[PDB]
Parts: sequence; C-alpha cells; structure tokens
Amino acid sequence: IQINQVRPKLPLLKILHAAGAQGEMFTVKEVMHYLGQYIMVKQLYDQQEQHMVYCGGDLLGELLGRQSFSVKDPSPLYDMLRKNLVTL
Amino acid sequence: ETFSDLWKLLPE
Repeated sequence: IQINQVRPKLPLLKILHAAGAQGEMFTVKEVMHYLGQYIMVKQLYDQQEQHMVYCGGDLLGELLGRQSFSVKDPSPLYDMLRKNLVTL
Repeated sequence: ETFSDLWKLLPE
C-alpha cells in the first residue's frame, strides 16, 4: 500500500495534465476530479444536454473508443479507466 | 441538469 492508488497510462496522463493535474501518480478521486475538469474546460459536454459528453476528435474519445458518452450511463468511462489506470 | 453536478455524483 501507499498514499497514491494509480498511475495513468500516457494518453490519460496527458488529459489529466491538460486539466491542471500535477505529477504522475494519483488517488482515484484526483483522477475523477481532473477528468471532470478536462471535460468542463474543453467544453466537451453539450450545453443543452449536459449529461452528454461529445469526445469524438478529442484524445478522450480516442481513449473511450467512442464519439460520445453519457455521465448518467458512465460504464464506458469506467471501462476506459480500468484499462488506463495501472494500480500501484 | 449541470455537468459538474452530474459528474460529482459519480462513484470511484
């Protein structure tokens, strides 16, 4: 055990850094916070329908293997995180 | 709803 929980793989690390995350190991809480921040400041969510994230053409969409996803049905987000966070 | 409000509801 240690204080940090996960090490993101490179494309996810880039996303987290783009949102203002510092360093390269994190708690899962930090990963979720900065991923949300990224989506917020890249404005990938639909202004009208804000559960919908349009990530096609973004590195996040590359990672998800998807043009969009819903935060109300976040299972592909968790799929991606399971694949792109390496446990410490 | 608000993106940040929905996002905050997500579990670990």
